[PDB]
Amino acid sequence: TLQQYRRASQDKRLDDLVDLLERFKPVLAREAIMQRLTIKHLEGQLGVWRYMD
Amino acid sequence: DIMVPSFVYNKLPVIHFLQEKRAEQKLRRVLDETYTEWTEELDQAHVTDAITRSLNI
Amino acid sequence: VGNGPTFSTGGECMNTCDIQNAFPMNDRGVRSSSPFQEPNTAIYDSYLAWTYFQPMDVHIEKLPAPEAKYYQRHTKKPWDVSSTELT
Amino acid sequence: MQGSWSVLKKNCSNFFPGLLAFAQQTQEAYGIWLRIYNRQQKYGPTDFVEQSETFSPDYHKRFHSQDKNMWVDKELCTEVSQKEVARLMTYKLDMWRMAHCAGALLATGGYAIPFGLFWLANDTWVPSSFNLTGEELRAWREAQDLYRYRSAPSYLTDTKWHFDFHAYPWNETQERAWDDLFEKNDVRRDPKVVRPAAEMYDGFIKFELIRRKSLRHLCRSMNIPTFPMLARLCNGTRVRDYWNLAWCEDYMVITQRLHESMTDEELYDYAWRRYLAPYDKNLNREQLMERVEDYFEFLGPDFVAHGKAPNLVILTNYVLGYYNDPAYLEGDISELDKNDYDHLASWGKDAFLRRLEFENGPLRDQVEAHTQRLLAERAAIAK
Amino acid sequence: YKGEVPPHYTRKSSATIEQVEKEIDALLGGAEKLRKTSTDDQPMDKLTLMERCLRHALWSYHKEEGRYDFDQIGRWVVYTPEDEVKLAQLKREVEAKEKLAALRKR
Ligand SMILES: CCCCCCCCCCCCCCCCCC(=O)OC[C@H](COP(=O)([O-])OCC(O)COP(=O)([O-])OC[C@@H](COC(=O)CCCCCCCCCCCCCCCCC)OC(=O)CCCCCCCCCCCCCCCCC)OC(=O)CCCCCCCCCCCCCCCCC
Ligand SMILES: CCCCCCCCCCCCCCCCCC(=O)OC[C@H](COP(=O)([O-])OCC(O)COP(=O)([O-])OC[C@@H](COC(=O)CCCCCCCCCCCCCCCCC)OC(=O)CCCCCCCCCCCCCCCCC)OC(=O)CCCCCCCCCCCCCCCCC
Ligand SMILES: CCCCCCCCCCCCCCCCCC(=O)OC[C@H](COP(=O)([O-])OCC(O)COP(=O)([O-])OC[C@@H](COC(=O)CCCCCCCCCCCCCCCCC)OC(=O)CCCCCCCCCCCCCCCCC)OC(=O)CCCCCCCCCCCCCCCCC
Ligand SMILES: CCCCCCCCCCCCCCCCCC(=O)OC[C@H](COP(=O)([O-])OCC(O)COP(=O)([O-])OC[C@@H](COC(=O)CCCCCCCCCCCCCCCCC)OC(=O)CCCCCCCCCCCCCCCCC)OC(=O)CCCCCCCCCCCCCCCCC
Ligand SMILES: CCCCCCCCCCCCCCCCCC(=O)OC[C@H](COP(=O)([O-])OCC(O)COP(=O)([O-])OC[C@@H](COC(=O)CCCCCCCCCCCCCCCCC)OC(=O)CCCCCCCCCCCCCCCCC)OC(=O)CCCCCCCCCCCCCCCCC
Ligand SMILES: CCCCCCCCCCCCO[C@@H]1O[C@H](CO)[C@@H](O[C@H]2O[C@H](CO)[C@@H](O)[C@H](O)[C@H]2O)[C@H](O)[C@H]1O
Repeated sequence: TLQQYRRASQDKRLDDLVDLLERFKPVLAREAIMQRLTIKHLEGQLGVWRYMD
Repeated sequence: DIMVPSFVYNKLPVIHFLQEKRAEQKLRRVLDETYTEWTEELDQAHVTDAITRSLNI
Repeated sequence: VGNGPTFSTGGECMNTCDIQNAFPMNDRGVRSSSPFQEPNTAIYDSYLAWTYFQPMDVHIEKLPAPEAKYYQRHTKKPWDVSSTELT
Repeated sequence: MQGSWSVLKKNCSNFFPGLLAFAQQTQEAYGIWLRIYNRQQKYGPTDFVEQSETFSPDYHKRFHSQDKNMWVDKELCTEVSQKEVARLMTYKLDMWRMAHCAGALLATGGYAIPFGLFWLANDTWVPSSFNLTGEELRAWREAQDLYRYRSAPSYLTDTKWHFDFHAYPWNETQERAWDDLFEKNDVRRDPKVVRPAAEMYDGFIKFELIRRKSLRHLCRSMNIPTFPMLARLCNGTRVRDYWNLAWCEDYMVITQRLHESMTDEELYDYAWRRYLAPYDKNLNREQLMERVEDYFEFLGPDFVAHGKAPNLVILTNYVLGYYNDPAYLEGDISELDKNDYDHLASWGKDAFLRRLEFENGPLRDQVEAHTQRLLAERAAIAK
Repeated sequence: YKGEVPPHYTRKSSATIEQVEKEIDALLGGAEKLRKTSTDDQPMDKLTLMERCLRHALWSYHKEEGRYDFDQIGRWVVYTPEDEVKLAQLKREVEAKEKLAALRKR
């Protein structure tokens, strides 16, 4: 009986968690990209065109 | 070839800084609006009391 | 280390410019010449002061490569020309 | 979209049938507009009918006022249906483009023929009637959407940059609304959060003060021909008329809940005429309904209560935000492992570069200490 | 007491709780080297914020479902004094029921 009552909400929470994970992944991708750009910048092999792209 | 490129180059840092701040703001909002919801469920003592009454005790 | 150039500065000192806040400050108190973080930024004093960043060999913890789905945006249009192609 | 020979053949083949269909649509739309204009003149407010003058406070230049020179006919459903209004809007667009082309023809005589060849080779400025099949119509809609993508970001950036450079929001809610208004279409914007931007910009710039360049960008984004642009009060009138018709239709639909009963293709067209749903996104009914409901929510209760829509500039920015796609990024991340200045390696470092590396390299602290100690010793010796 | 059973809601996507937890662990495992040490009063990092949000949601779902791990729930879901009080209330109840069932069986 309790499971039937707490059914819509648990599914909504799971979906929200999945959406949150999918939302956070791009942020980490951008962070990795910035790390690589910084690495190349410190080596003096980064062009502004690459940075803008 | 010369002017617009130079002014774009001058723009780049400020825009990068502002967009970084905006992203930080949005993640900050993500965590701010999260709260732990403690649910309340009917106490079983009342259930036991109703069971006793049904017995005619 | 190589002899390549870095992010252009225009001969400006970032510790006194009108957009100085956009340039990160390091431990020594010298604002970077670029939006990136620079540990060895310096200032040279000719008739006017100017900031300089010397490239060096430094190791940075590299986050693993993400999937193409989460950073590629296939919104290219026929009129679009990338900065590399333009260069 | 660029011109092509296939589109040229398509438009040449369907030229005369297209003209005939355009003439029939012209007759029908003239009837519809006659009904609407009679109703406006009879039941319209005194200011709207008399064309009250609203002048700018700086240069005293007249322009259409959203409150006074725009009127929502709440009782138009009795005389004119929603489908007739949509037909009139589509015909207005087609007639505008055809009128510009005809004006060019009359002005230049027979020298416009090669320019006509350039015109028929692209679907950007041809009427919808030139498409006699579904595939042709799809290509035409694709061309219109491409033009909208090309034009909208400039308008959005103009608005945002001018406001942010010359003004700032008053309160935090206005700040959030302003920041979220210009987000890319890949994220969903909450109309309730974004609405206060309308009042803020009313405090900054109303529709009556819209600049001519911003108007040109907007008309580009609305597939409205801009050459010859002329004074800003002509295309401004076109925009006012189009959005007045759109608001009348929106009130009709909201009151009668027609969109729920509206079919999929008609719903897609209704959203498209509001610049909410590109055809290249392949949206389903759920997404279209979500966008339409968001648009109605952005209009707000006051729209139904009194027929007063929010600031038209902010409304146009909001709706056109769906054509502001995320900036393209193509190429594997491995490309970031390359180097850009290998061609300089052969040059090496000169004396000044070697000095800079020595002074600002890993030995920088030692060099600084040695130099400062030497300078202090020399200064002490001098004294 | 509760009310009418809430209207059925279709999931927007199909995924198991175990799969979500595994995905979260994989996401947070690659940034362990980058992840940084901070005090309670210091400002937090992106990795720390993501970890806190994800773990909070995960353990809230587990608590509602009934997989009560009081240590993990305490660490990741308990941020406010009132919430801590409620956790203490829950901890006593579960132990009391377990003891009651055992002795009722004995
Ligand atoms: C190959 C062809 C070559 C063509 C050459 C001819 C020129 C070009 C032709 C046309 C080109 C196309 C584009 C034209 C501009 C479009 C402007 C526009 O968008 O208007 C929208 C606008 C529509 O908007 P709206 O909301 O309906 O109304 C406007 C609002 O009121 C707006 O509200 P507002 O708040 O802005 O209100 C202000 C508004 C109010 O005005 C209006 O908008 C109302 C309309 C204009 C009224 C103008 C008449 C005013 C009274 C004149 C009285 C003269 C008395 C003299 C008596 C003499 C007795 C001896 O503006 C004014 O106040 C301006 C007043 C005019 C001032 C003129 C000053 C001139 C100074 C001269 C200096 C010296 C010159 C040299 C020396 C000469 C002497 C020796 O259109 C109009 O209002 C009328 C447009 C008329 C267009 C021009 C028609 C051209 C006809 C040409 C015929 C001859 C051809 C010859 C060919 C020769 C062989 C090739
Ligand atoms: C042979 C001599 C030639 C002379 C040289 C000409 C040189 C070329 C210049 C351009 C000439 C016109 C070209 C044809 C345009 C098509 C007709 C038209 O007006 O379309 C409506 C449409 C109205 O636009 P709108 O923005 O919606 O109007 C706002 C009003 O509130 C709208 O009011 P509403 O909101 O109440 O709604 C009313 C609407 C409601 O109606 C509807 O909804 C039903 C549809 C009605 C319009 C249908 C138009 C169809 C257009 C396509 C036609 C087929 C083309 C086929 C091409 C292929 C052929 C093989 O009905 C209207 O559109 C009526 C507008 C007012 C009538 C305008 C016509 C006046 C001139 C004709 C009379 C001349 C009498 C001469 C007497 C001589 C005495 C000595 O016209 C336009 O799109 C404007 C023209 C765009 C190009 C402008 C180019 C610059 C013009 C500068 C002129 C300056 C003065 C002249 C000197 C120039 C020297 C440089
Ligand atoms: C049968 C048909 C049905 C009946 C007819 C119906 C009516 C038809 C007519 C109406 C049609 C209207 C719609 C037209 C749409 C298409 C327009 C267009 O052209 O689109 C661009 C069109 C391509 O369009 P698209 O690819 O579809 O892209 C469209 C996009 O949406 C891109 O769009 P977008 O918006 O980015 O592009 C716009 C772009 C449009 O512009 C362009 O795209 C430029 C086009 C030309 C580029 C040329 C590049 C190549 C140059 C080569 C140079 C020579 C090389 C060496 C040759 C050696 C030969 C031996 O910019 C503009 O709009 C600027 C407008 C400028 C207006 C100028 C006004 C001046 C007024 C003067 C001041 C007056 C003030 C008042 C004074 C008052 C005084 C009283 O361009 C071309 O196709 C280029 C053609 C190049 C031809 C070859 C080079 C020239 C050959 C000249 C031969 C001369 C022979 C005689 C010599 C005699 C010597 C003595
Ligand atoms: C590196 C070197 C390379 C080479 C460089 C070459 C050398 C260049 C040096 C100088 C360059 C700068 C010159 C600037 C001059 C001053 C301009 C100025 O003051 O403009 C004010 C102002 C600025 O224009 P706007 O309306 O604000 O916006 C302009 C934007 O570009 C609008 O842009 P939008 O994005 O807003 O709209 C885009 C789109 C929007 O789409 C639409 O609007 C739909 C399509 C519209 C179609 C056109 C409708 C026209 C309606 C009637 C217009 C009034 C007619 C008046 C009576 C006729 C007068 C002749 O519009 C278009 O795509 C327009 C297509 C036009 C294609 C033609 C462009 C010129 C190419 C060359 C062809 C002619 C060559 C002659 C010489 C050679 C002979 C052998 O101009 C006007 O008000 C326009 C009035 C137009 C009157 C008609 C033209 C008068 C000039 C004489 C024409 C002679 C024809 C000869 C025929 C052949 C005889 C053999
Ligand atoms: C290859 C080259 C070949 C040779 C080329 C030769 C070149 C000659 C050089 C000299 C030309 C000087 C004039 C340049 C005009 C362009 C200016 C411009 O675009 O400025 C941008 C300017 C900047 O705007 P914005 O900064 O974006 O915004 C500021 C405001 O917010 C804007 O807000 P707004 O739009 O509300 O406010 C403006 C509006 C506000 O007012 C209104 O809305 C009310 C409109 C009132 C109209 C009154 C008309 C009165 C006419 C009386 C006629 C009576 C009948 C007489 C009949 C018998 C005699 C013929 O007032 C006006 O702009 C209209 C003023 C009166 C227009 C008169 C007609 C044009 C005369 C052109 C010739 C001038 C003398 C040239 C010789 C001397 C040169 C030093 O925008 C405008 O002014 C927009 C309107 C532009 C309309 C004029 C152009 C129309 C197209 C001409 C068609 C004919 C083509 C002929 C080709 C010939 C080839 C050889
Ligand atoms: C070359 C020129 C080309 C012009 C092209 C455009 C032509 C447009 C023609 C429109 C004709 C409309 O017809 C006209 O409508 C108005 C408004 O309903 C009517 O107006 C009538 O009712 C209104 C409203 O109660 C009264 O204010 C008015 O006193 C009365 O006459 C006119 O009696 C009728 O003649």
